[PDB]
Amino acid sequence: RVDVSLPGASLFSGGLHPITLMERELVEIFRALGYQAVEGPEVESEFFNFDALNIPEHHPARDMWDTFWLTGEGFRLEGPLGEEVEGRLLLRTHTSPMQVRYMVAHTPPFRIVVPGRVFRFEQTDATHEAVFHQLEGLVVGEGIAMAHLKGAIYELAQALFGPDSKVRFQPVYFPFVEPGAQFAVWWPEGGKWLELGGAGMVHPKVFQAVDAYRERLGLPPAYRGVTGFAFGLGVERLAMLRYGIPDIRYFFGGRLKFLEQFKGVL
Amino acid sequence: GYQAVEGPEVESEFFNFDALNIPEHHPARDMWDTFWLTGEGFRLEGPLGEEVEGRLLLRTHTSPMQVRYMVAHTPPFRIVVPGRVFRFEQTDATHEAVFHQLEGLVVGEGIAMAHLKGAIYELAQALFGPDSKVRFQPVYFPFVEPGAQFAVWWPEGGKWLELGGAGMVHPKVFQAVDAYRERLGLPPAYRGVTGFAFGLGVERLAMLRYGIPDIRYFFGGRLKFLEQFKGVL
Amino acid sequence: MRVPFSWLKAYVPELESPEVLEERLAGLGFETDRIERVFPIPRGVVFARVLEAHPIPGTRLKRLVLDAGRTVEVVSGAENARKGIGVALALPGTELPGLGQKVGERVIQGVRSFGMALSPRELGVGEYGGGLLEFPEDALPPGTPLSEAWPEEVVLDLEVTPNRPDALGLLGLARDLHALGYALVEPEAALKAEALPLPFALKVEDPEGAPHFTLGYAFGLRVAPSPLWMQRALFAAGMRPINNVVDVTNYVMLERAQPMHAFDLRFVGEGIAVRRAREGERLKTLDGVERTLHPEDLVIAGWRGEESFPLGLAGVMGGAESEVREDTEAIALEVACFDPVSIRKTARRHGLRTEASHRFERGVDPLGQVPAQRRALSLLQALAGARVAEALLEAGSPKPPEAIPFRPEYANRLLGTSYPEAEQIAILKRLGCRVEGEGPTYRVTPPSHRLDLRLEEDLVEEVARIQGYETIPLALPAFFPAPDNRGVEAPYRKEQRLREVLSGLGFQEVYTYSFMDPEDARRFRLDPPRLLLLNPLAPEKAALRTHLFPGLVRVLKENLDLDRPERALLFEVGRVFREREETHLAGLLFGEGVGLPWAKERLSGYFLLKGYLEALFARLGLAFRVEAQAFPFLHPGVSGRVLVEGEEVGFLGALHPEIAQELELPPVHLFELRLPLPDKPLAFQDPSRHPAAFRDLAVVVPAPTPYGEVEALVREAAGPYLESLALFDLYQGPPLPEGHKSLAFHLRFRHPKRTLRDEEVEEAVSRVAEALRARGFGLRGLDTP
Ligand SMILES: [Mg+2]
Repeated sequence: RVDVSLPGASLFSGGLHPITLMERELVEIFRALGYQAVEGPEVESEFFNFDALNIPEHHPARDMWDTFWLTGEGFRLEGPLGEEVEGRLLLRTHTSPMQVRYMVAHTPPFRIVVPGRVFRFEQTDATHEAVFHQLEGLVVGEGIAMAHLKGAIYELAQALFGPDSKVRFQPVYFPFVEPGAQFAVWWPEGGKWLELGGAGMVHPKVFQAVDAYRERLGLPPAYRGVTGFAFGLGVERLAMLRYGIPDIRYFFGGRLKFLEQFKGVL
Repeated sequence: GYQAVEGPEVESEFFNFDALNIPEHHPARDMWDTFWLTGEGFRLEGPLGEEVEGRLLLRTHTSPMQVRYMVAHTPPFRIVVPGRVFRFEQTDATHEAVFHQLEGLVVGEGIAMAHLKGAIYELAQALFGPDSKVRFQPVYFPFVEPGAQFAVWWPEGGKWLELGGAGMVHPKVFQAVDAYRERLGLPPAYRGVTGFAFGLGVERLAMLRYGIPDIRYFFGGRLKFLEQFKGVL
Repeated sequence: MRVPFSWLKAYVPELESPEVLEERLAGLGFETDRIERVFPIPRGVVFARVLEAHPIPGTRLKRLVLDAGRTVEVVSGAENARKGIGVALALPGTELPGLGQKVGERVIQGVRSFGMALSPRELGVGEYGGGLLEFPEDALPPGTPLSEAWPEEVVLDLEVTPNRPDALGLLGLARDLHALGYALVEPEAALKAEALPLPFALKVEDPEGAPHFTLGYAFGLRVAPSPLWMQRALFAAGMRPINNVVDVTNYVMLERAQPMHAFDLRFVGEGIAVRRAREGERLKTLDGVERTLHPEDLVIAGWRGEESFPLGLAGVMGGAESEVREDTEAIALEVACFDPVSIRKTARRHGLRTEASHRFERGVDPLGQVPAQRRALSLLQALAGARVAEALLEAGSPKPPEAIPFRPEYANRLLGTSYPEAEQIAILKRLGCRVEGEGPTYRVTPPSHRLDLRLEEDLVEEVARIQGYETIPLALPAFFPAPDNRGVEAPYRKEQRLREVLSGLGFQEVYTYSFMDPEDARRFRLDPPRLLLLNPLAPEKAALRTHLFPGLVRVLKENLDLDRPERALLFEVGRVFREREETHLAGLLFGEGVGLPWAKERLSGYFLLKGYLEALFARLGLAFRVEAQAFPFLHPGVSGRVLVEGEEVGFLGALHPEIAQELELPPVHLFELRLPLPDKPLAFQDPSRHPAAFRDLAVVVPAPTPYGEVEALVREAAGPYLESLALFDLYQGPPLPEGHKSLAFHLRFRHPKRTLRDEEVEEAVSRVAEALRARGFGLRGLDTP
């Protein structure tokens, strides 16, 4: 007789990292709102990471980001249009630079979301990492207003936490947006406001940088009569409170006993 | 912004014909070659899980699902319902009795034909590129007015492809929806709205996009045919 | 509908060309399937007058003496060659399109035939070949070439949708083109009537099936062949000319989508009676077929004293007896509106489809009757020199169309356009509507021939098609969806990931028809189908599938015969019908299996399929288990039920050998489940940072005892600190007490907050050992490092 309850041949079964699951969940949410996902380089130049985004040398703002500087000969960093871009190299402290790289190479209107790994020089603890992930969006076009920004984040809240979810915006400062704001979502099941990220209307000086640089490369300017908004958020923060991960250090810890738990999550 | 919802393959004449303004002994009924069904002890349930009574049939189009959706949800919304449909026909190299359609429906305050032309425009751009253009012409459907047929300029094939139909939902379709909602105790929701709908054949695209010569391959189940599409994502 | 170019051009005199006309019609909503060119008549074909026709003794042939400029003679066996008519003579040397051969002078029964008189078919102007073309004796000067009176024609084959029955008449199409800006030349009814009583009467016995009926009176008729212009027009229209009067009735029908019929008074009697047919009443319709009228067939009947006889099938076909022939001198002209439904049923019933029924089903201008009478009568007078009575007999009084409210603002609001008020109302007016009011909401009343214009939307489509759909701008909508539509796609998404996970593992997708052979319910041993078709494509497709697997199994065989696969692993997700319509998932494994190609050792069959399934289930993150149970279609020795998350959702096993044998298949393993599978949320369990404790143990169990039962026992007893439990060896033989087997297990105990004391593991492995023996099991080994 054949025992049907006997274990069958042991083929392997895979799984995806908590962060990939979460990242995927956020990209599809925005895809439904017409946003396309584009990625950028991890090793950036100070120009795209700081200068173009209105964050200059010896300025209080520069203190908000703890940069890892890089040294290395014979490394080719190439700009938006495949040109050799010259600057002091660094590991990106945010995904924002990619938004300048996109604008110089494309013409408005458009809506983009750029997920990515970012680095900050910090002491890694249960809620702090030096290597983590962010997701930033950018919508540029004639007539884009703050109302449209509040609308997008509203749709984000509704999608992550339900119809009974509500967003809240308050003023905050960022060198690359004005007005600027921080947004929080009412997580109804947790009965508390969660601070998710920042956002604001692209700063006049960011568009000038884009065009000025476009002109340098021979491209006609495209950001003269447009407005636009941008927001950015941390992925780990969501991933933790959504999957219930207590220690941010698990993400890069590579323990199979941790990762395997997320096999069932699609 | 469209969400995909599916519907049943075995339908009742009410949802498949009557609610969609296609009545008994009417020229329009001739456009669809229906497979009628007989069978005791089969439970067909309506939108709200109610036992729906009617003469059973295999759906001739996905449109009925659009009435089922409207009775159970309130506007505004945008939906796309892919599905298998049946028609009594003699199966040849370009004709099948069992095939698939995909229909959409957008309902809300202020939805106009311009928005319909815009959607199909976006469809053309996505399937065939920036150098793609759509064309609309008048045609008749009992469930839309204005009504139209649309074709896409397939630049690489250098010819206009007739893709499907579309139009603005007919006044009588909304009345059917509400009247039926009222019957089930739901308040009416389609009084001051407008809406557009379109529907298209999948096989037609699939063939001209993957280069499949015979529509009969689809249900032919030959491994030597299916395996060729392993690389397509 | 064949729309002959030169004919349509008689109403819309300014048409650019057929190519442009086709483009024009496309935008108005009518698509042409094709554009044919039609009357290529050779110069060798001339017009000849038949002076006399002499029969050739002992033959059925005749010697026609023709005035063809010069007097020639032609032999012919045509049933209608007779003196006093014009014929189309093909002079010797003429190459004919129709008969594809060359015409020559030839000897036929003692007479030398100079060419040959032609039939509609031989000339190539029509399919009919049972007789000579008959032209009026004086149509043309004997000898003058036909081409000169019969020029080529371009004919467009239009698709005319059900909503526009008025387009089943050339004037109807002409009025649309008129709205675009073309000039309309409407024909005038030049009548010279005379006041005198009608020699018959009308009695409409069913005003429900004949809401408007009218009869006209024409007498002093001289029936003859039609003028060449009317013959050319009819042939192009796809119709064959008969004679003077019958042709007028076909010409006016096409002209205005109003069928009409002339009855020879001789057969009418005292009058016409529109009534239903009486049981068993018969009628020999024009086609020659003697039919048997059904009590629901509307009939035009004539009566005499107290007798009522069927004269024709109302609005479908006329009787062959009263048909207008040569000796007919006075007729009664039928011109009416019948109920579509009635005509429809009768037409289907008798398997008839005529130009008349076709237009009556779609509908006819409820008030076009009278005008049609004047037109036909007028032509009869002109063509057959008829004397026409002034009065018409009319039954019925249809109410004119009702007014529709029109808001230009709303038109624009619905289209998303901004056509100015004035410009919109002028469209409506060009189309024939009467617009009342000053705005903003007008009272627009449609013409009687536009049966499709009833609602305001109908009117907005008119503004759109005349302005052009091209003029509607592009745009995208922006709105927040109403709350209940949120999350509405979770289901579709869940099933689509399932398919993706399946193809990822290695399963190949298959699509199979929803139909099932009823006999299969037998071959596979299943309950019979619940839904069967009343009109199946074929007997083997007469039912709706209750299971998925039968079909997979068939495509498997079909594959083996066509190509000889060494293996296959398929899967299908699809609807299944039984009590309720439900979605199923089913797969099948067959063939050699997995292993090194250049080696013989292979993984296959039941435990391989069960592997792909356990693998599949870990990915979906669900608990999967198989308990043995019998299934009619499965193999008794390899048959079990699938338990997902604790519930029975389907089976898994080897195909029953007998079914295998009957179908000539090798063994096959398969499974079938009912979707949607349970959904299990994420409960994160922070893993212990402390070392596990290992331990091995074997259980001696009587051979029949299921591995699953043992596993459950060891597990339930191992305690809250058991982390992993695995089977590494299955042995049964010496010196194991015969009829027994041993199950080797690797166990792992782990304490979350701290490391375990040996006494904890020990004491714990004792709870297992205890309950293990209390069930009657022995311990072949335990506490092995
Ligand atoms: Mg219409």
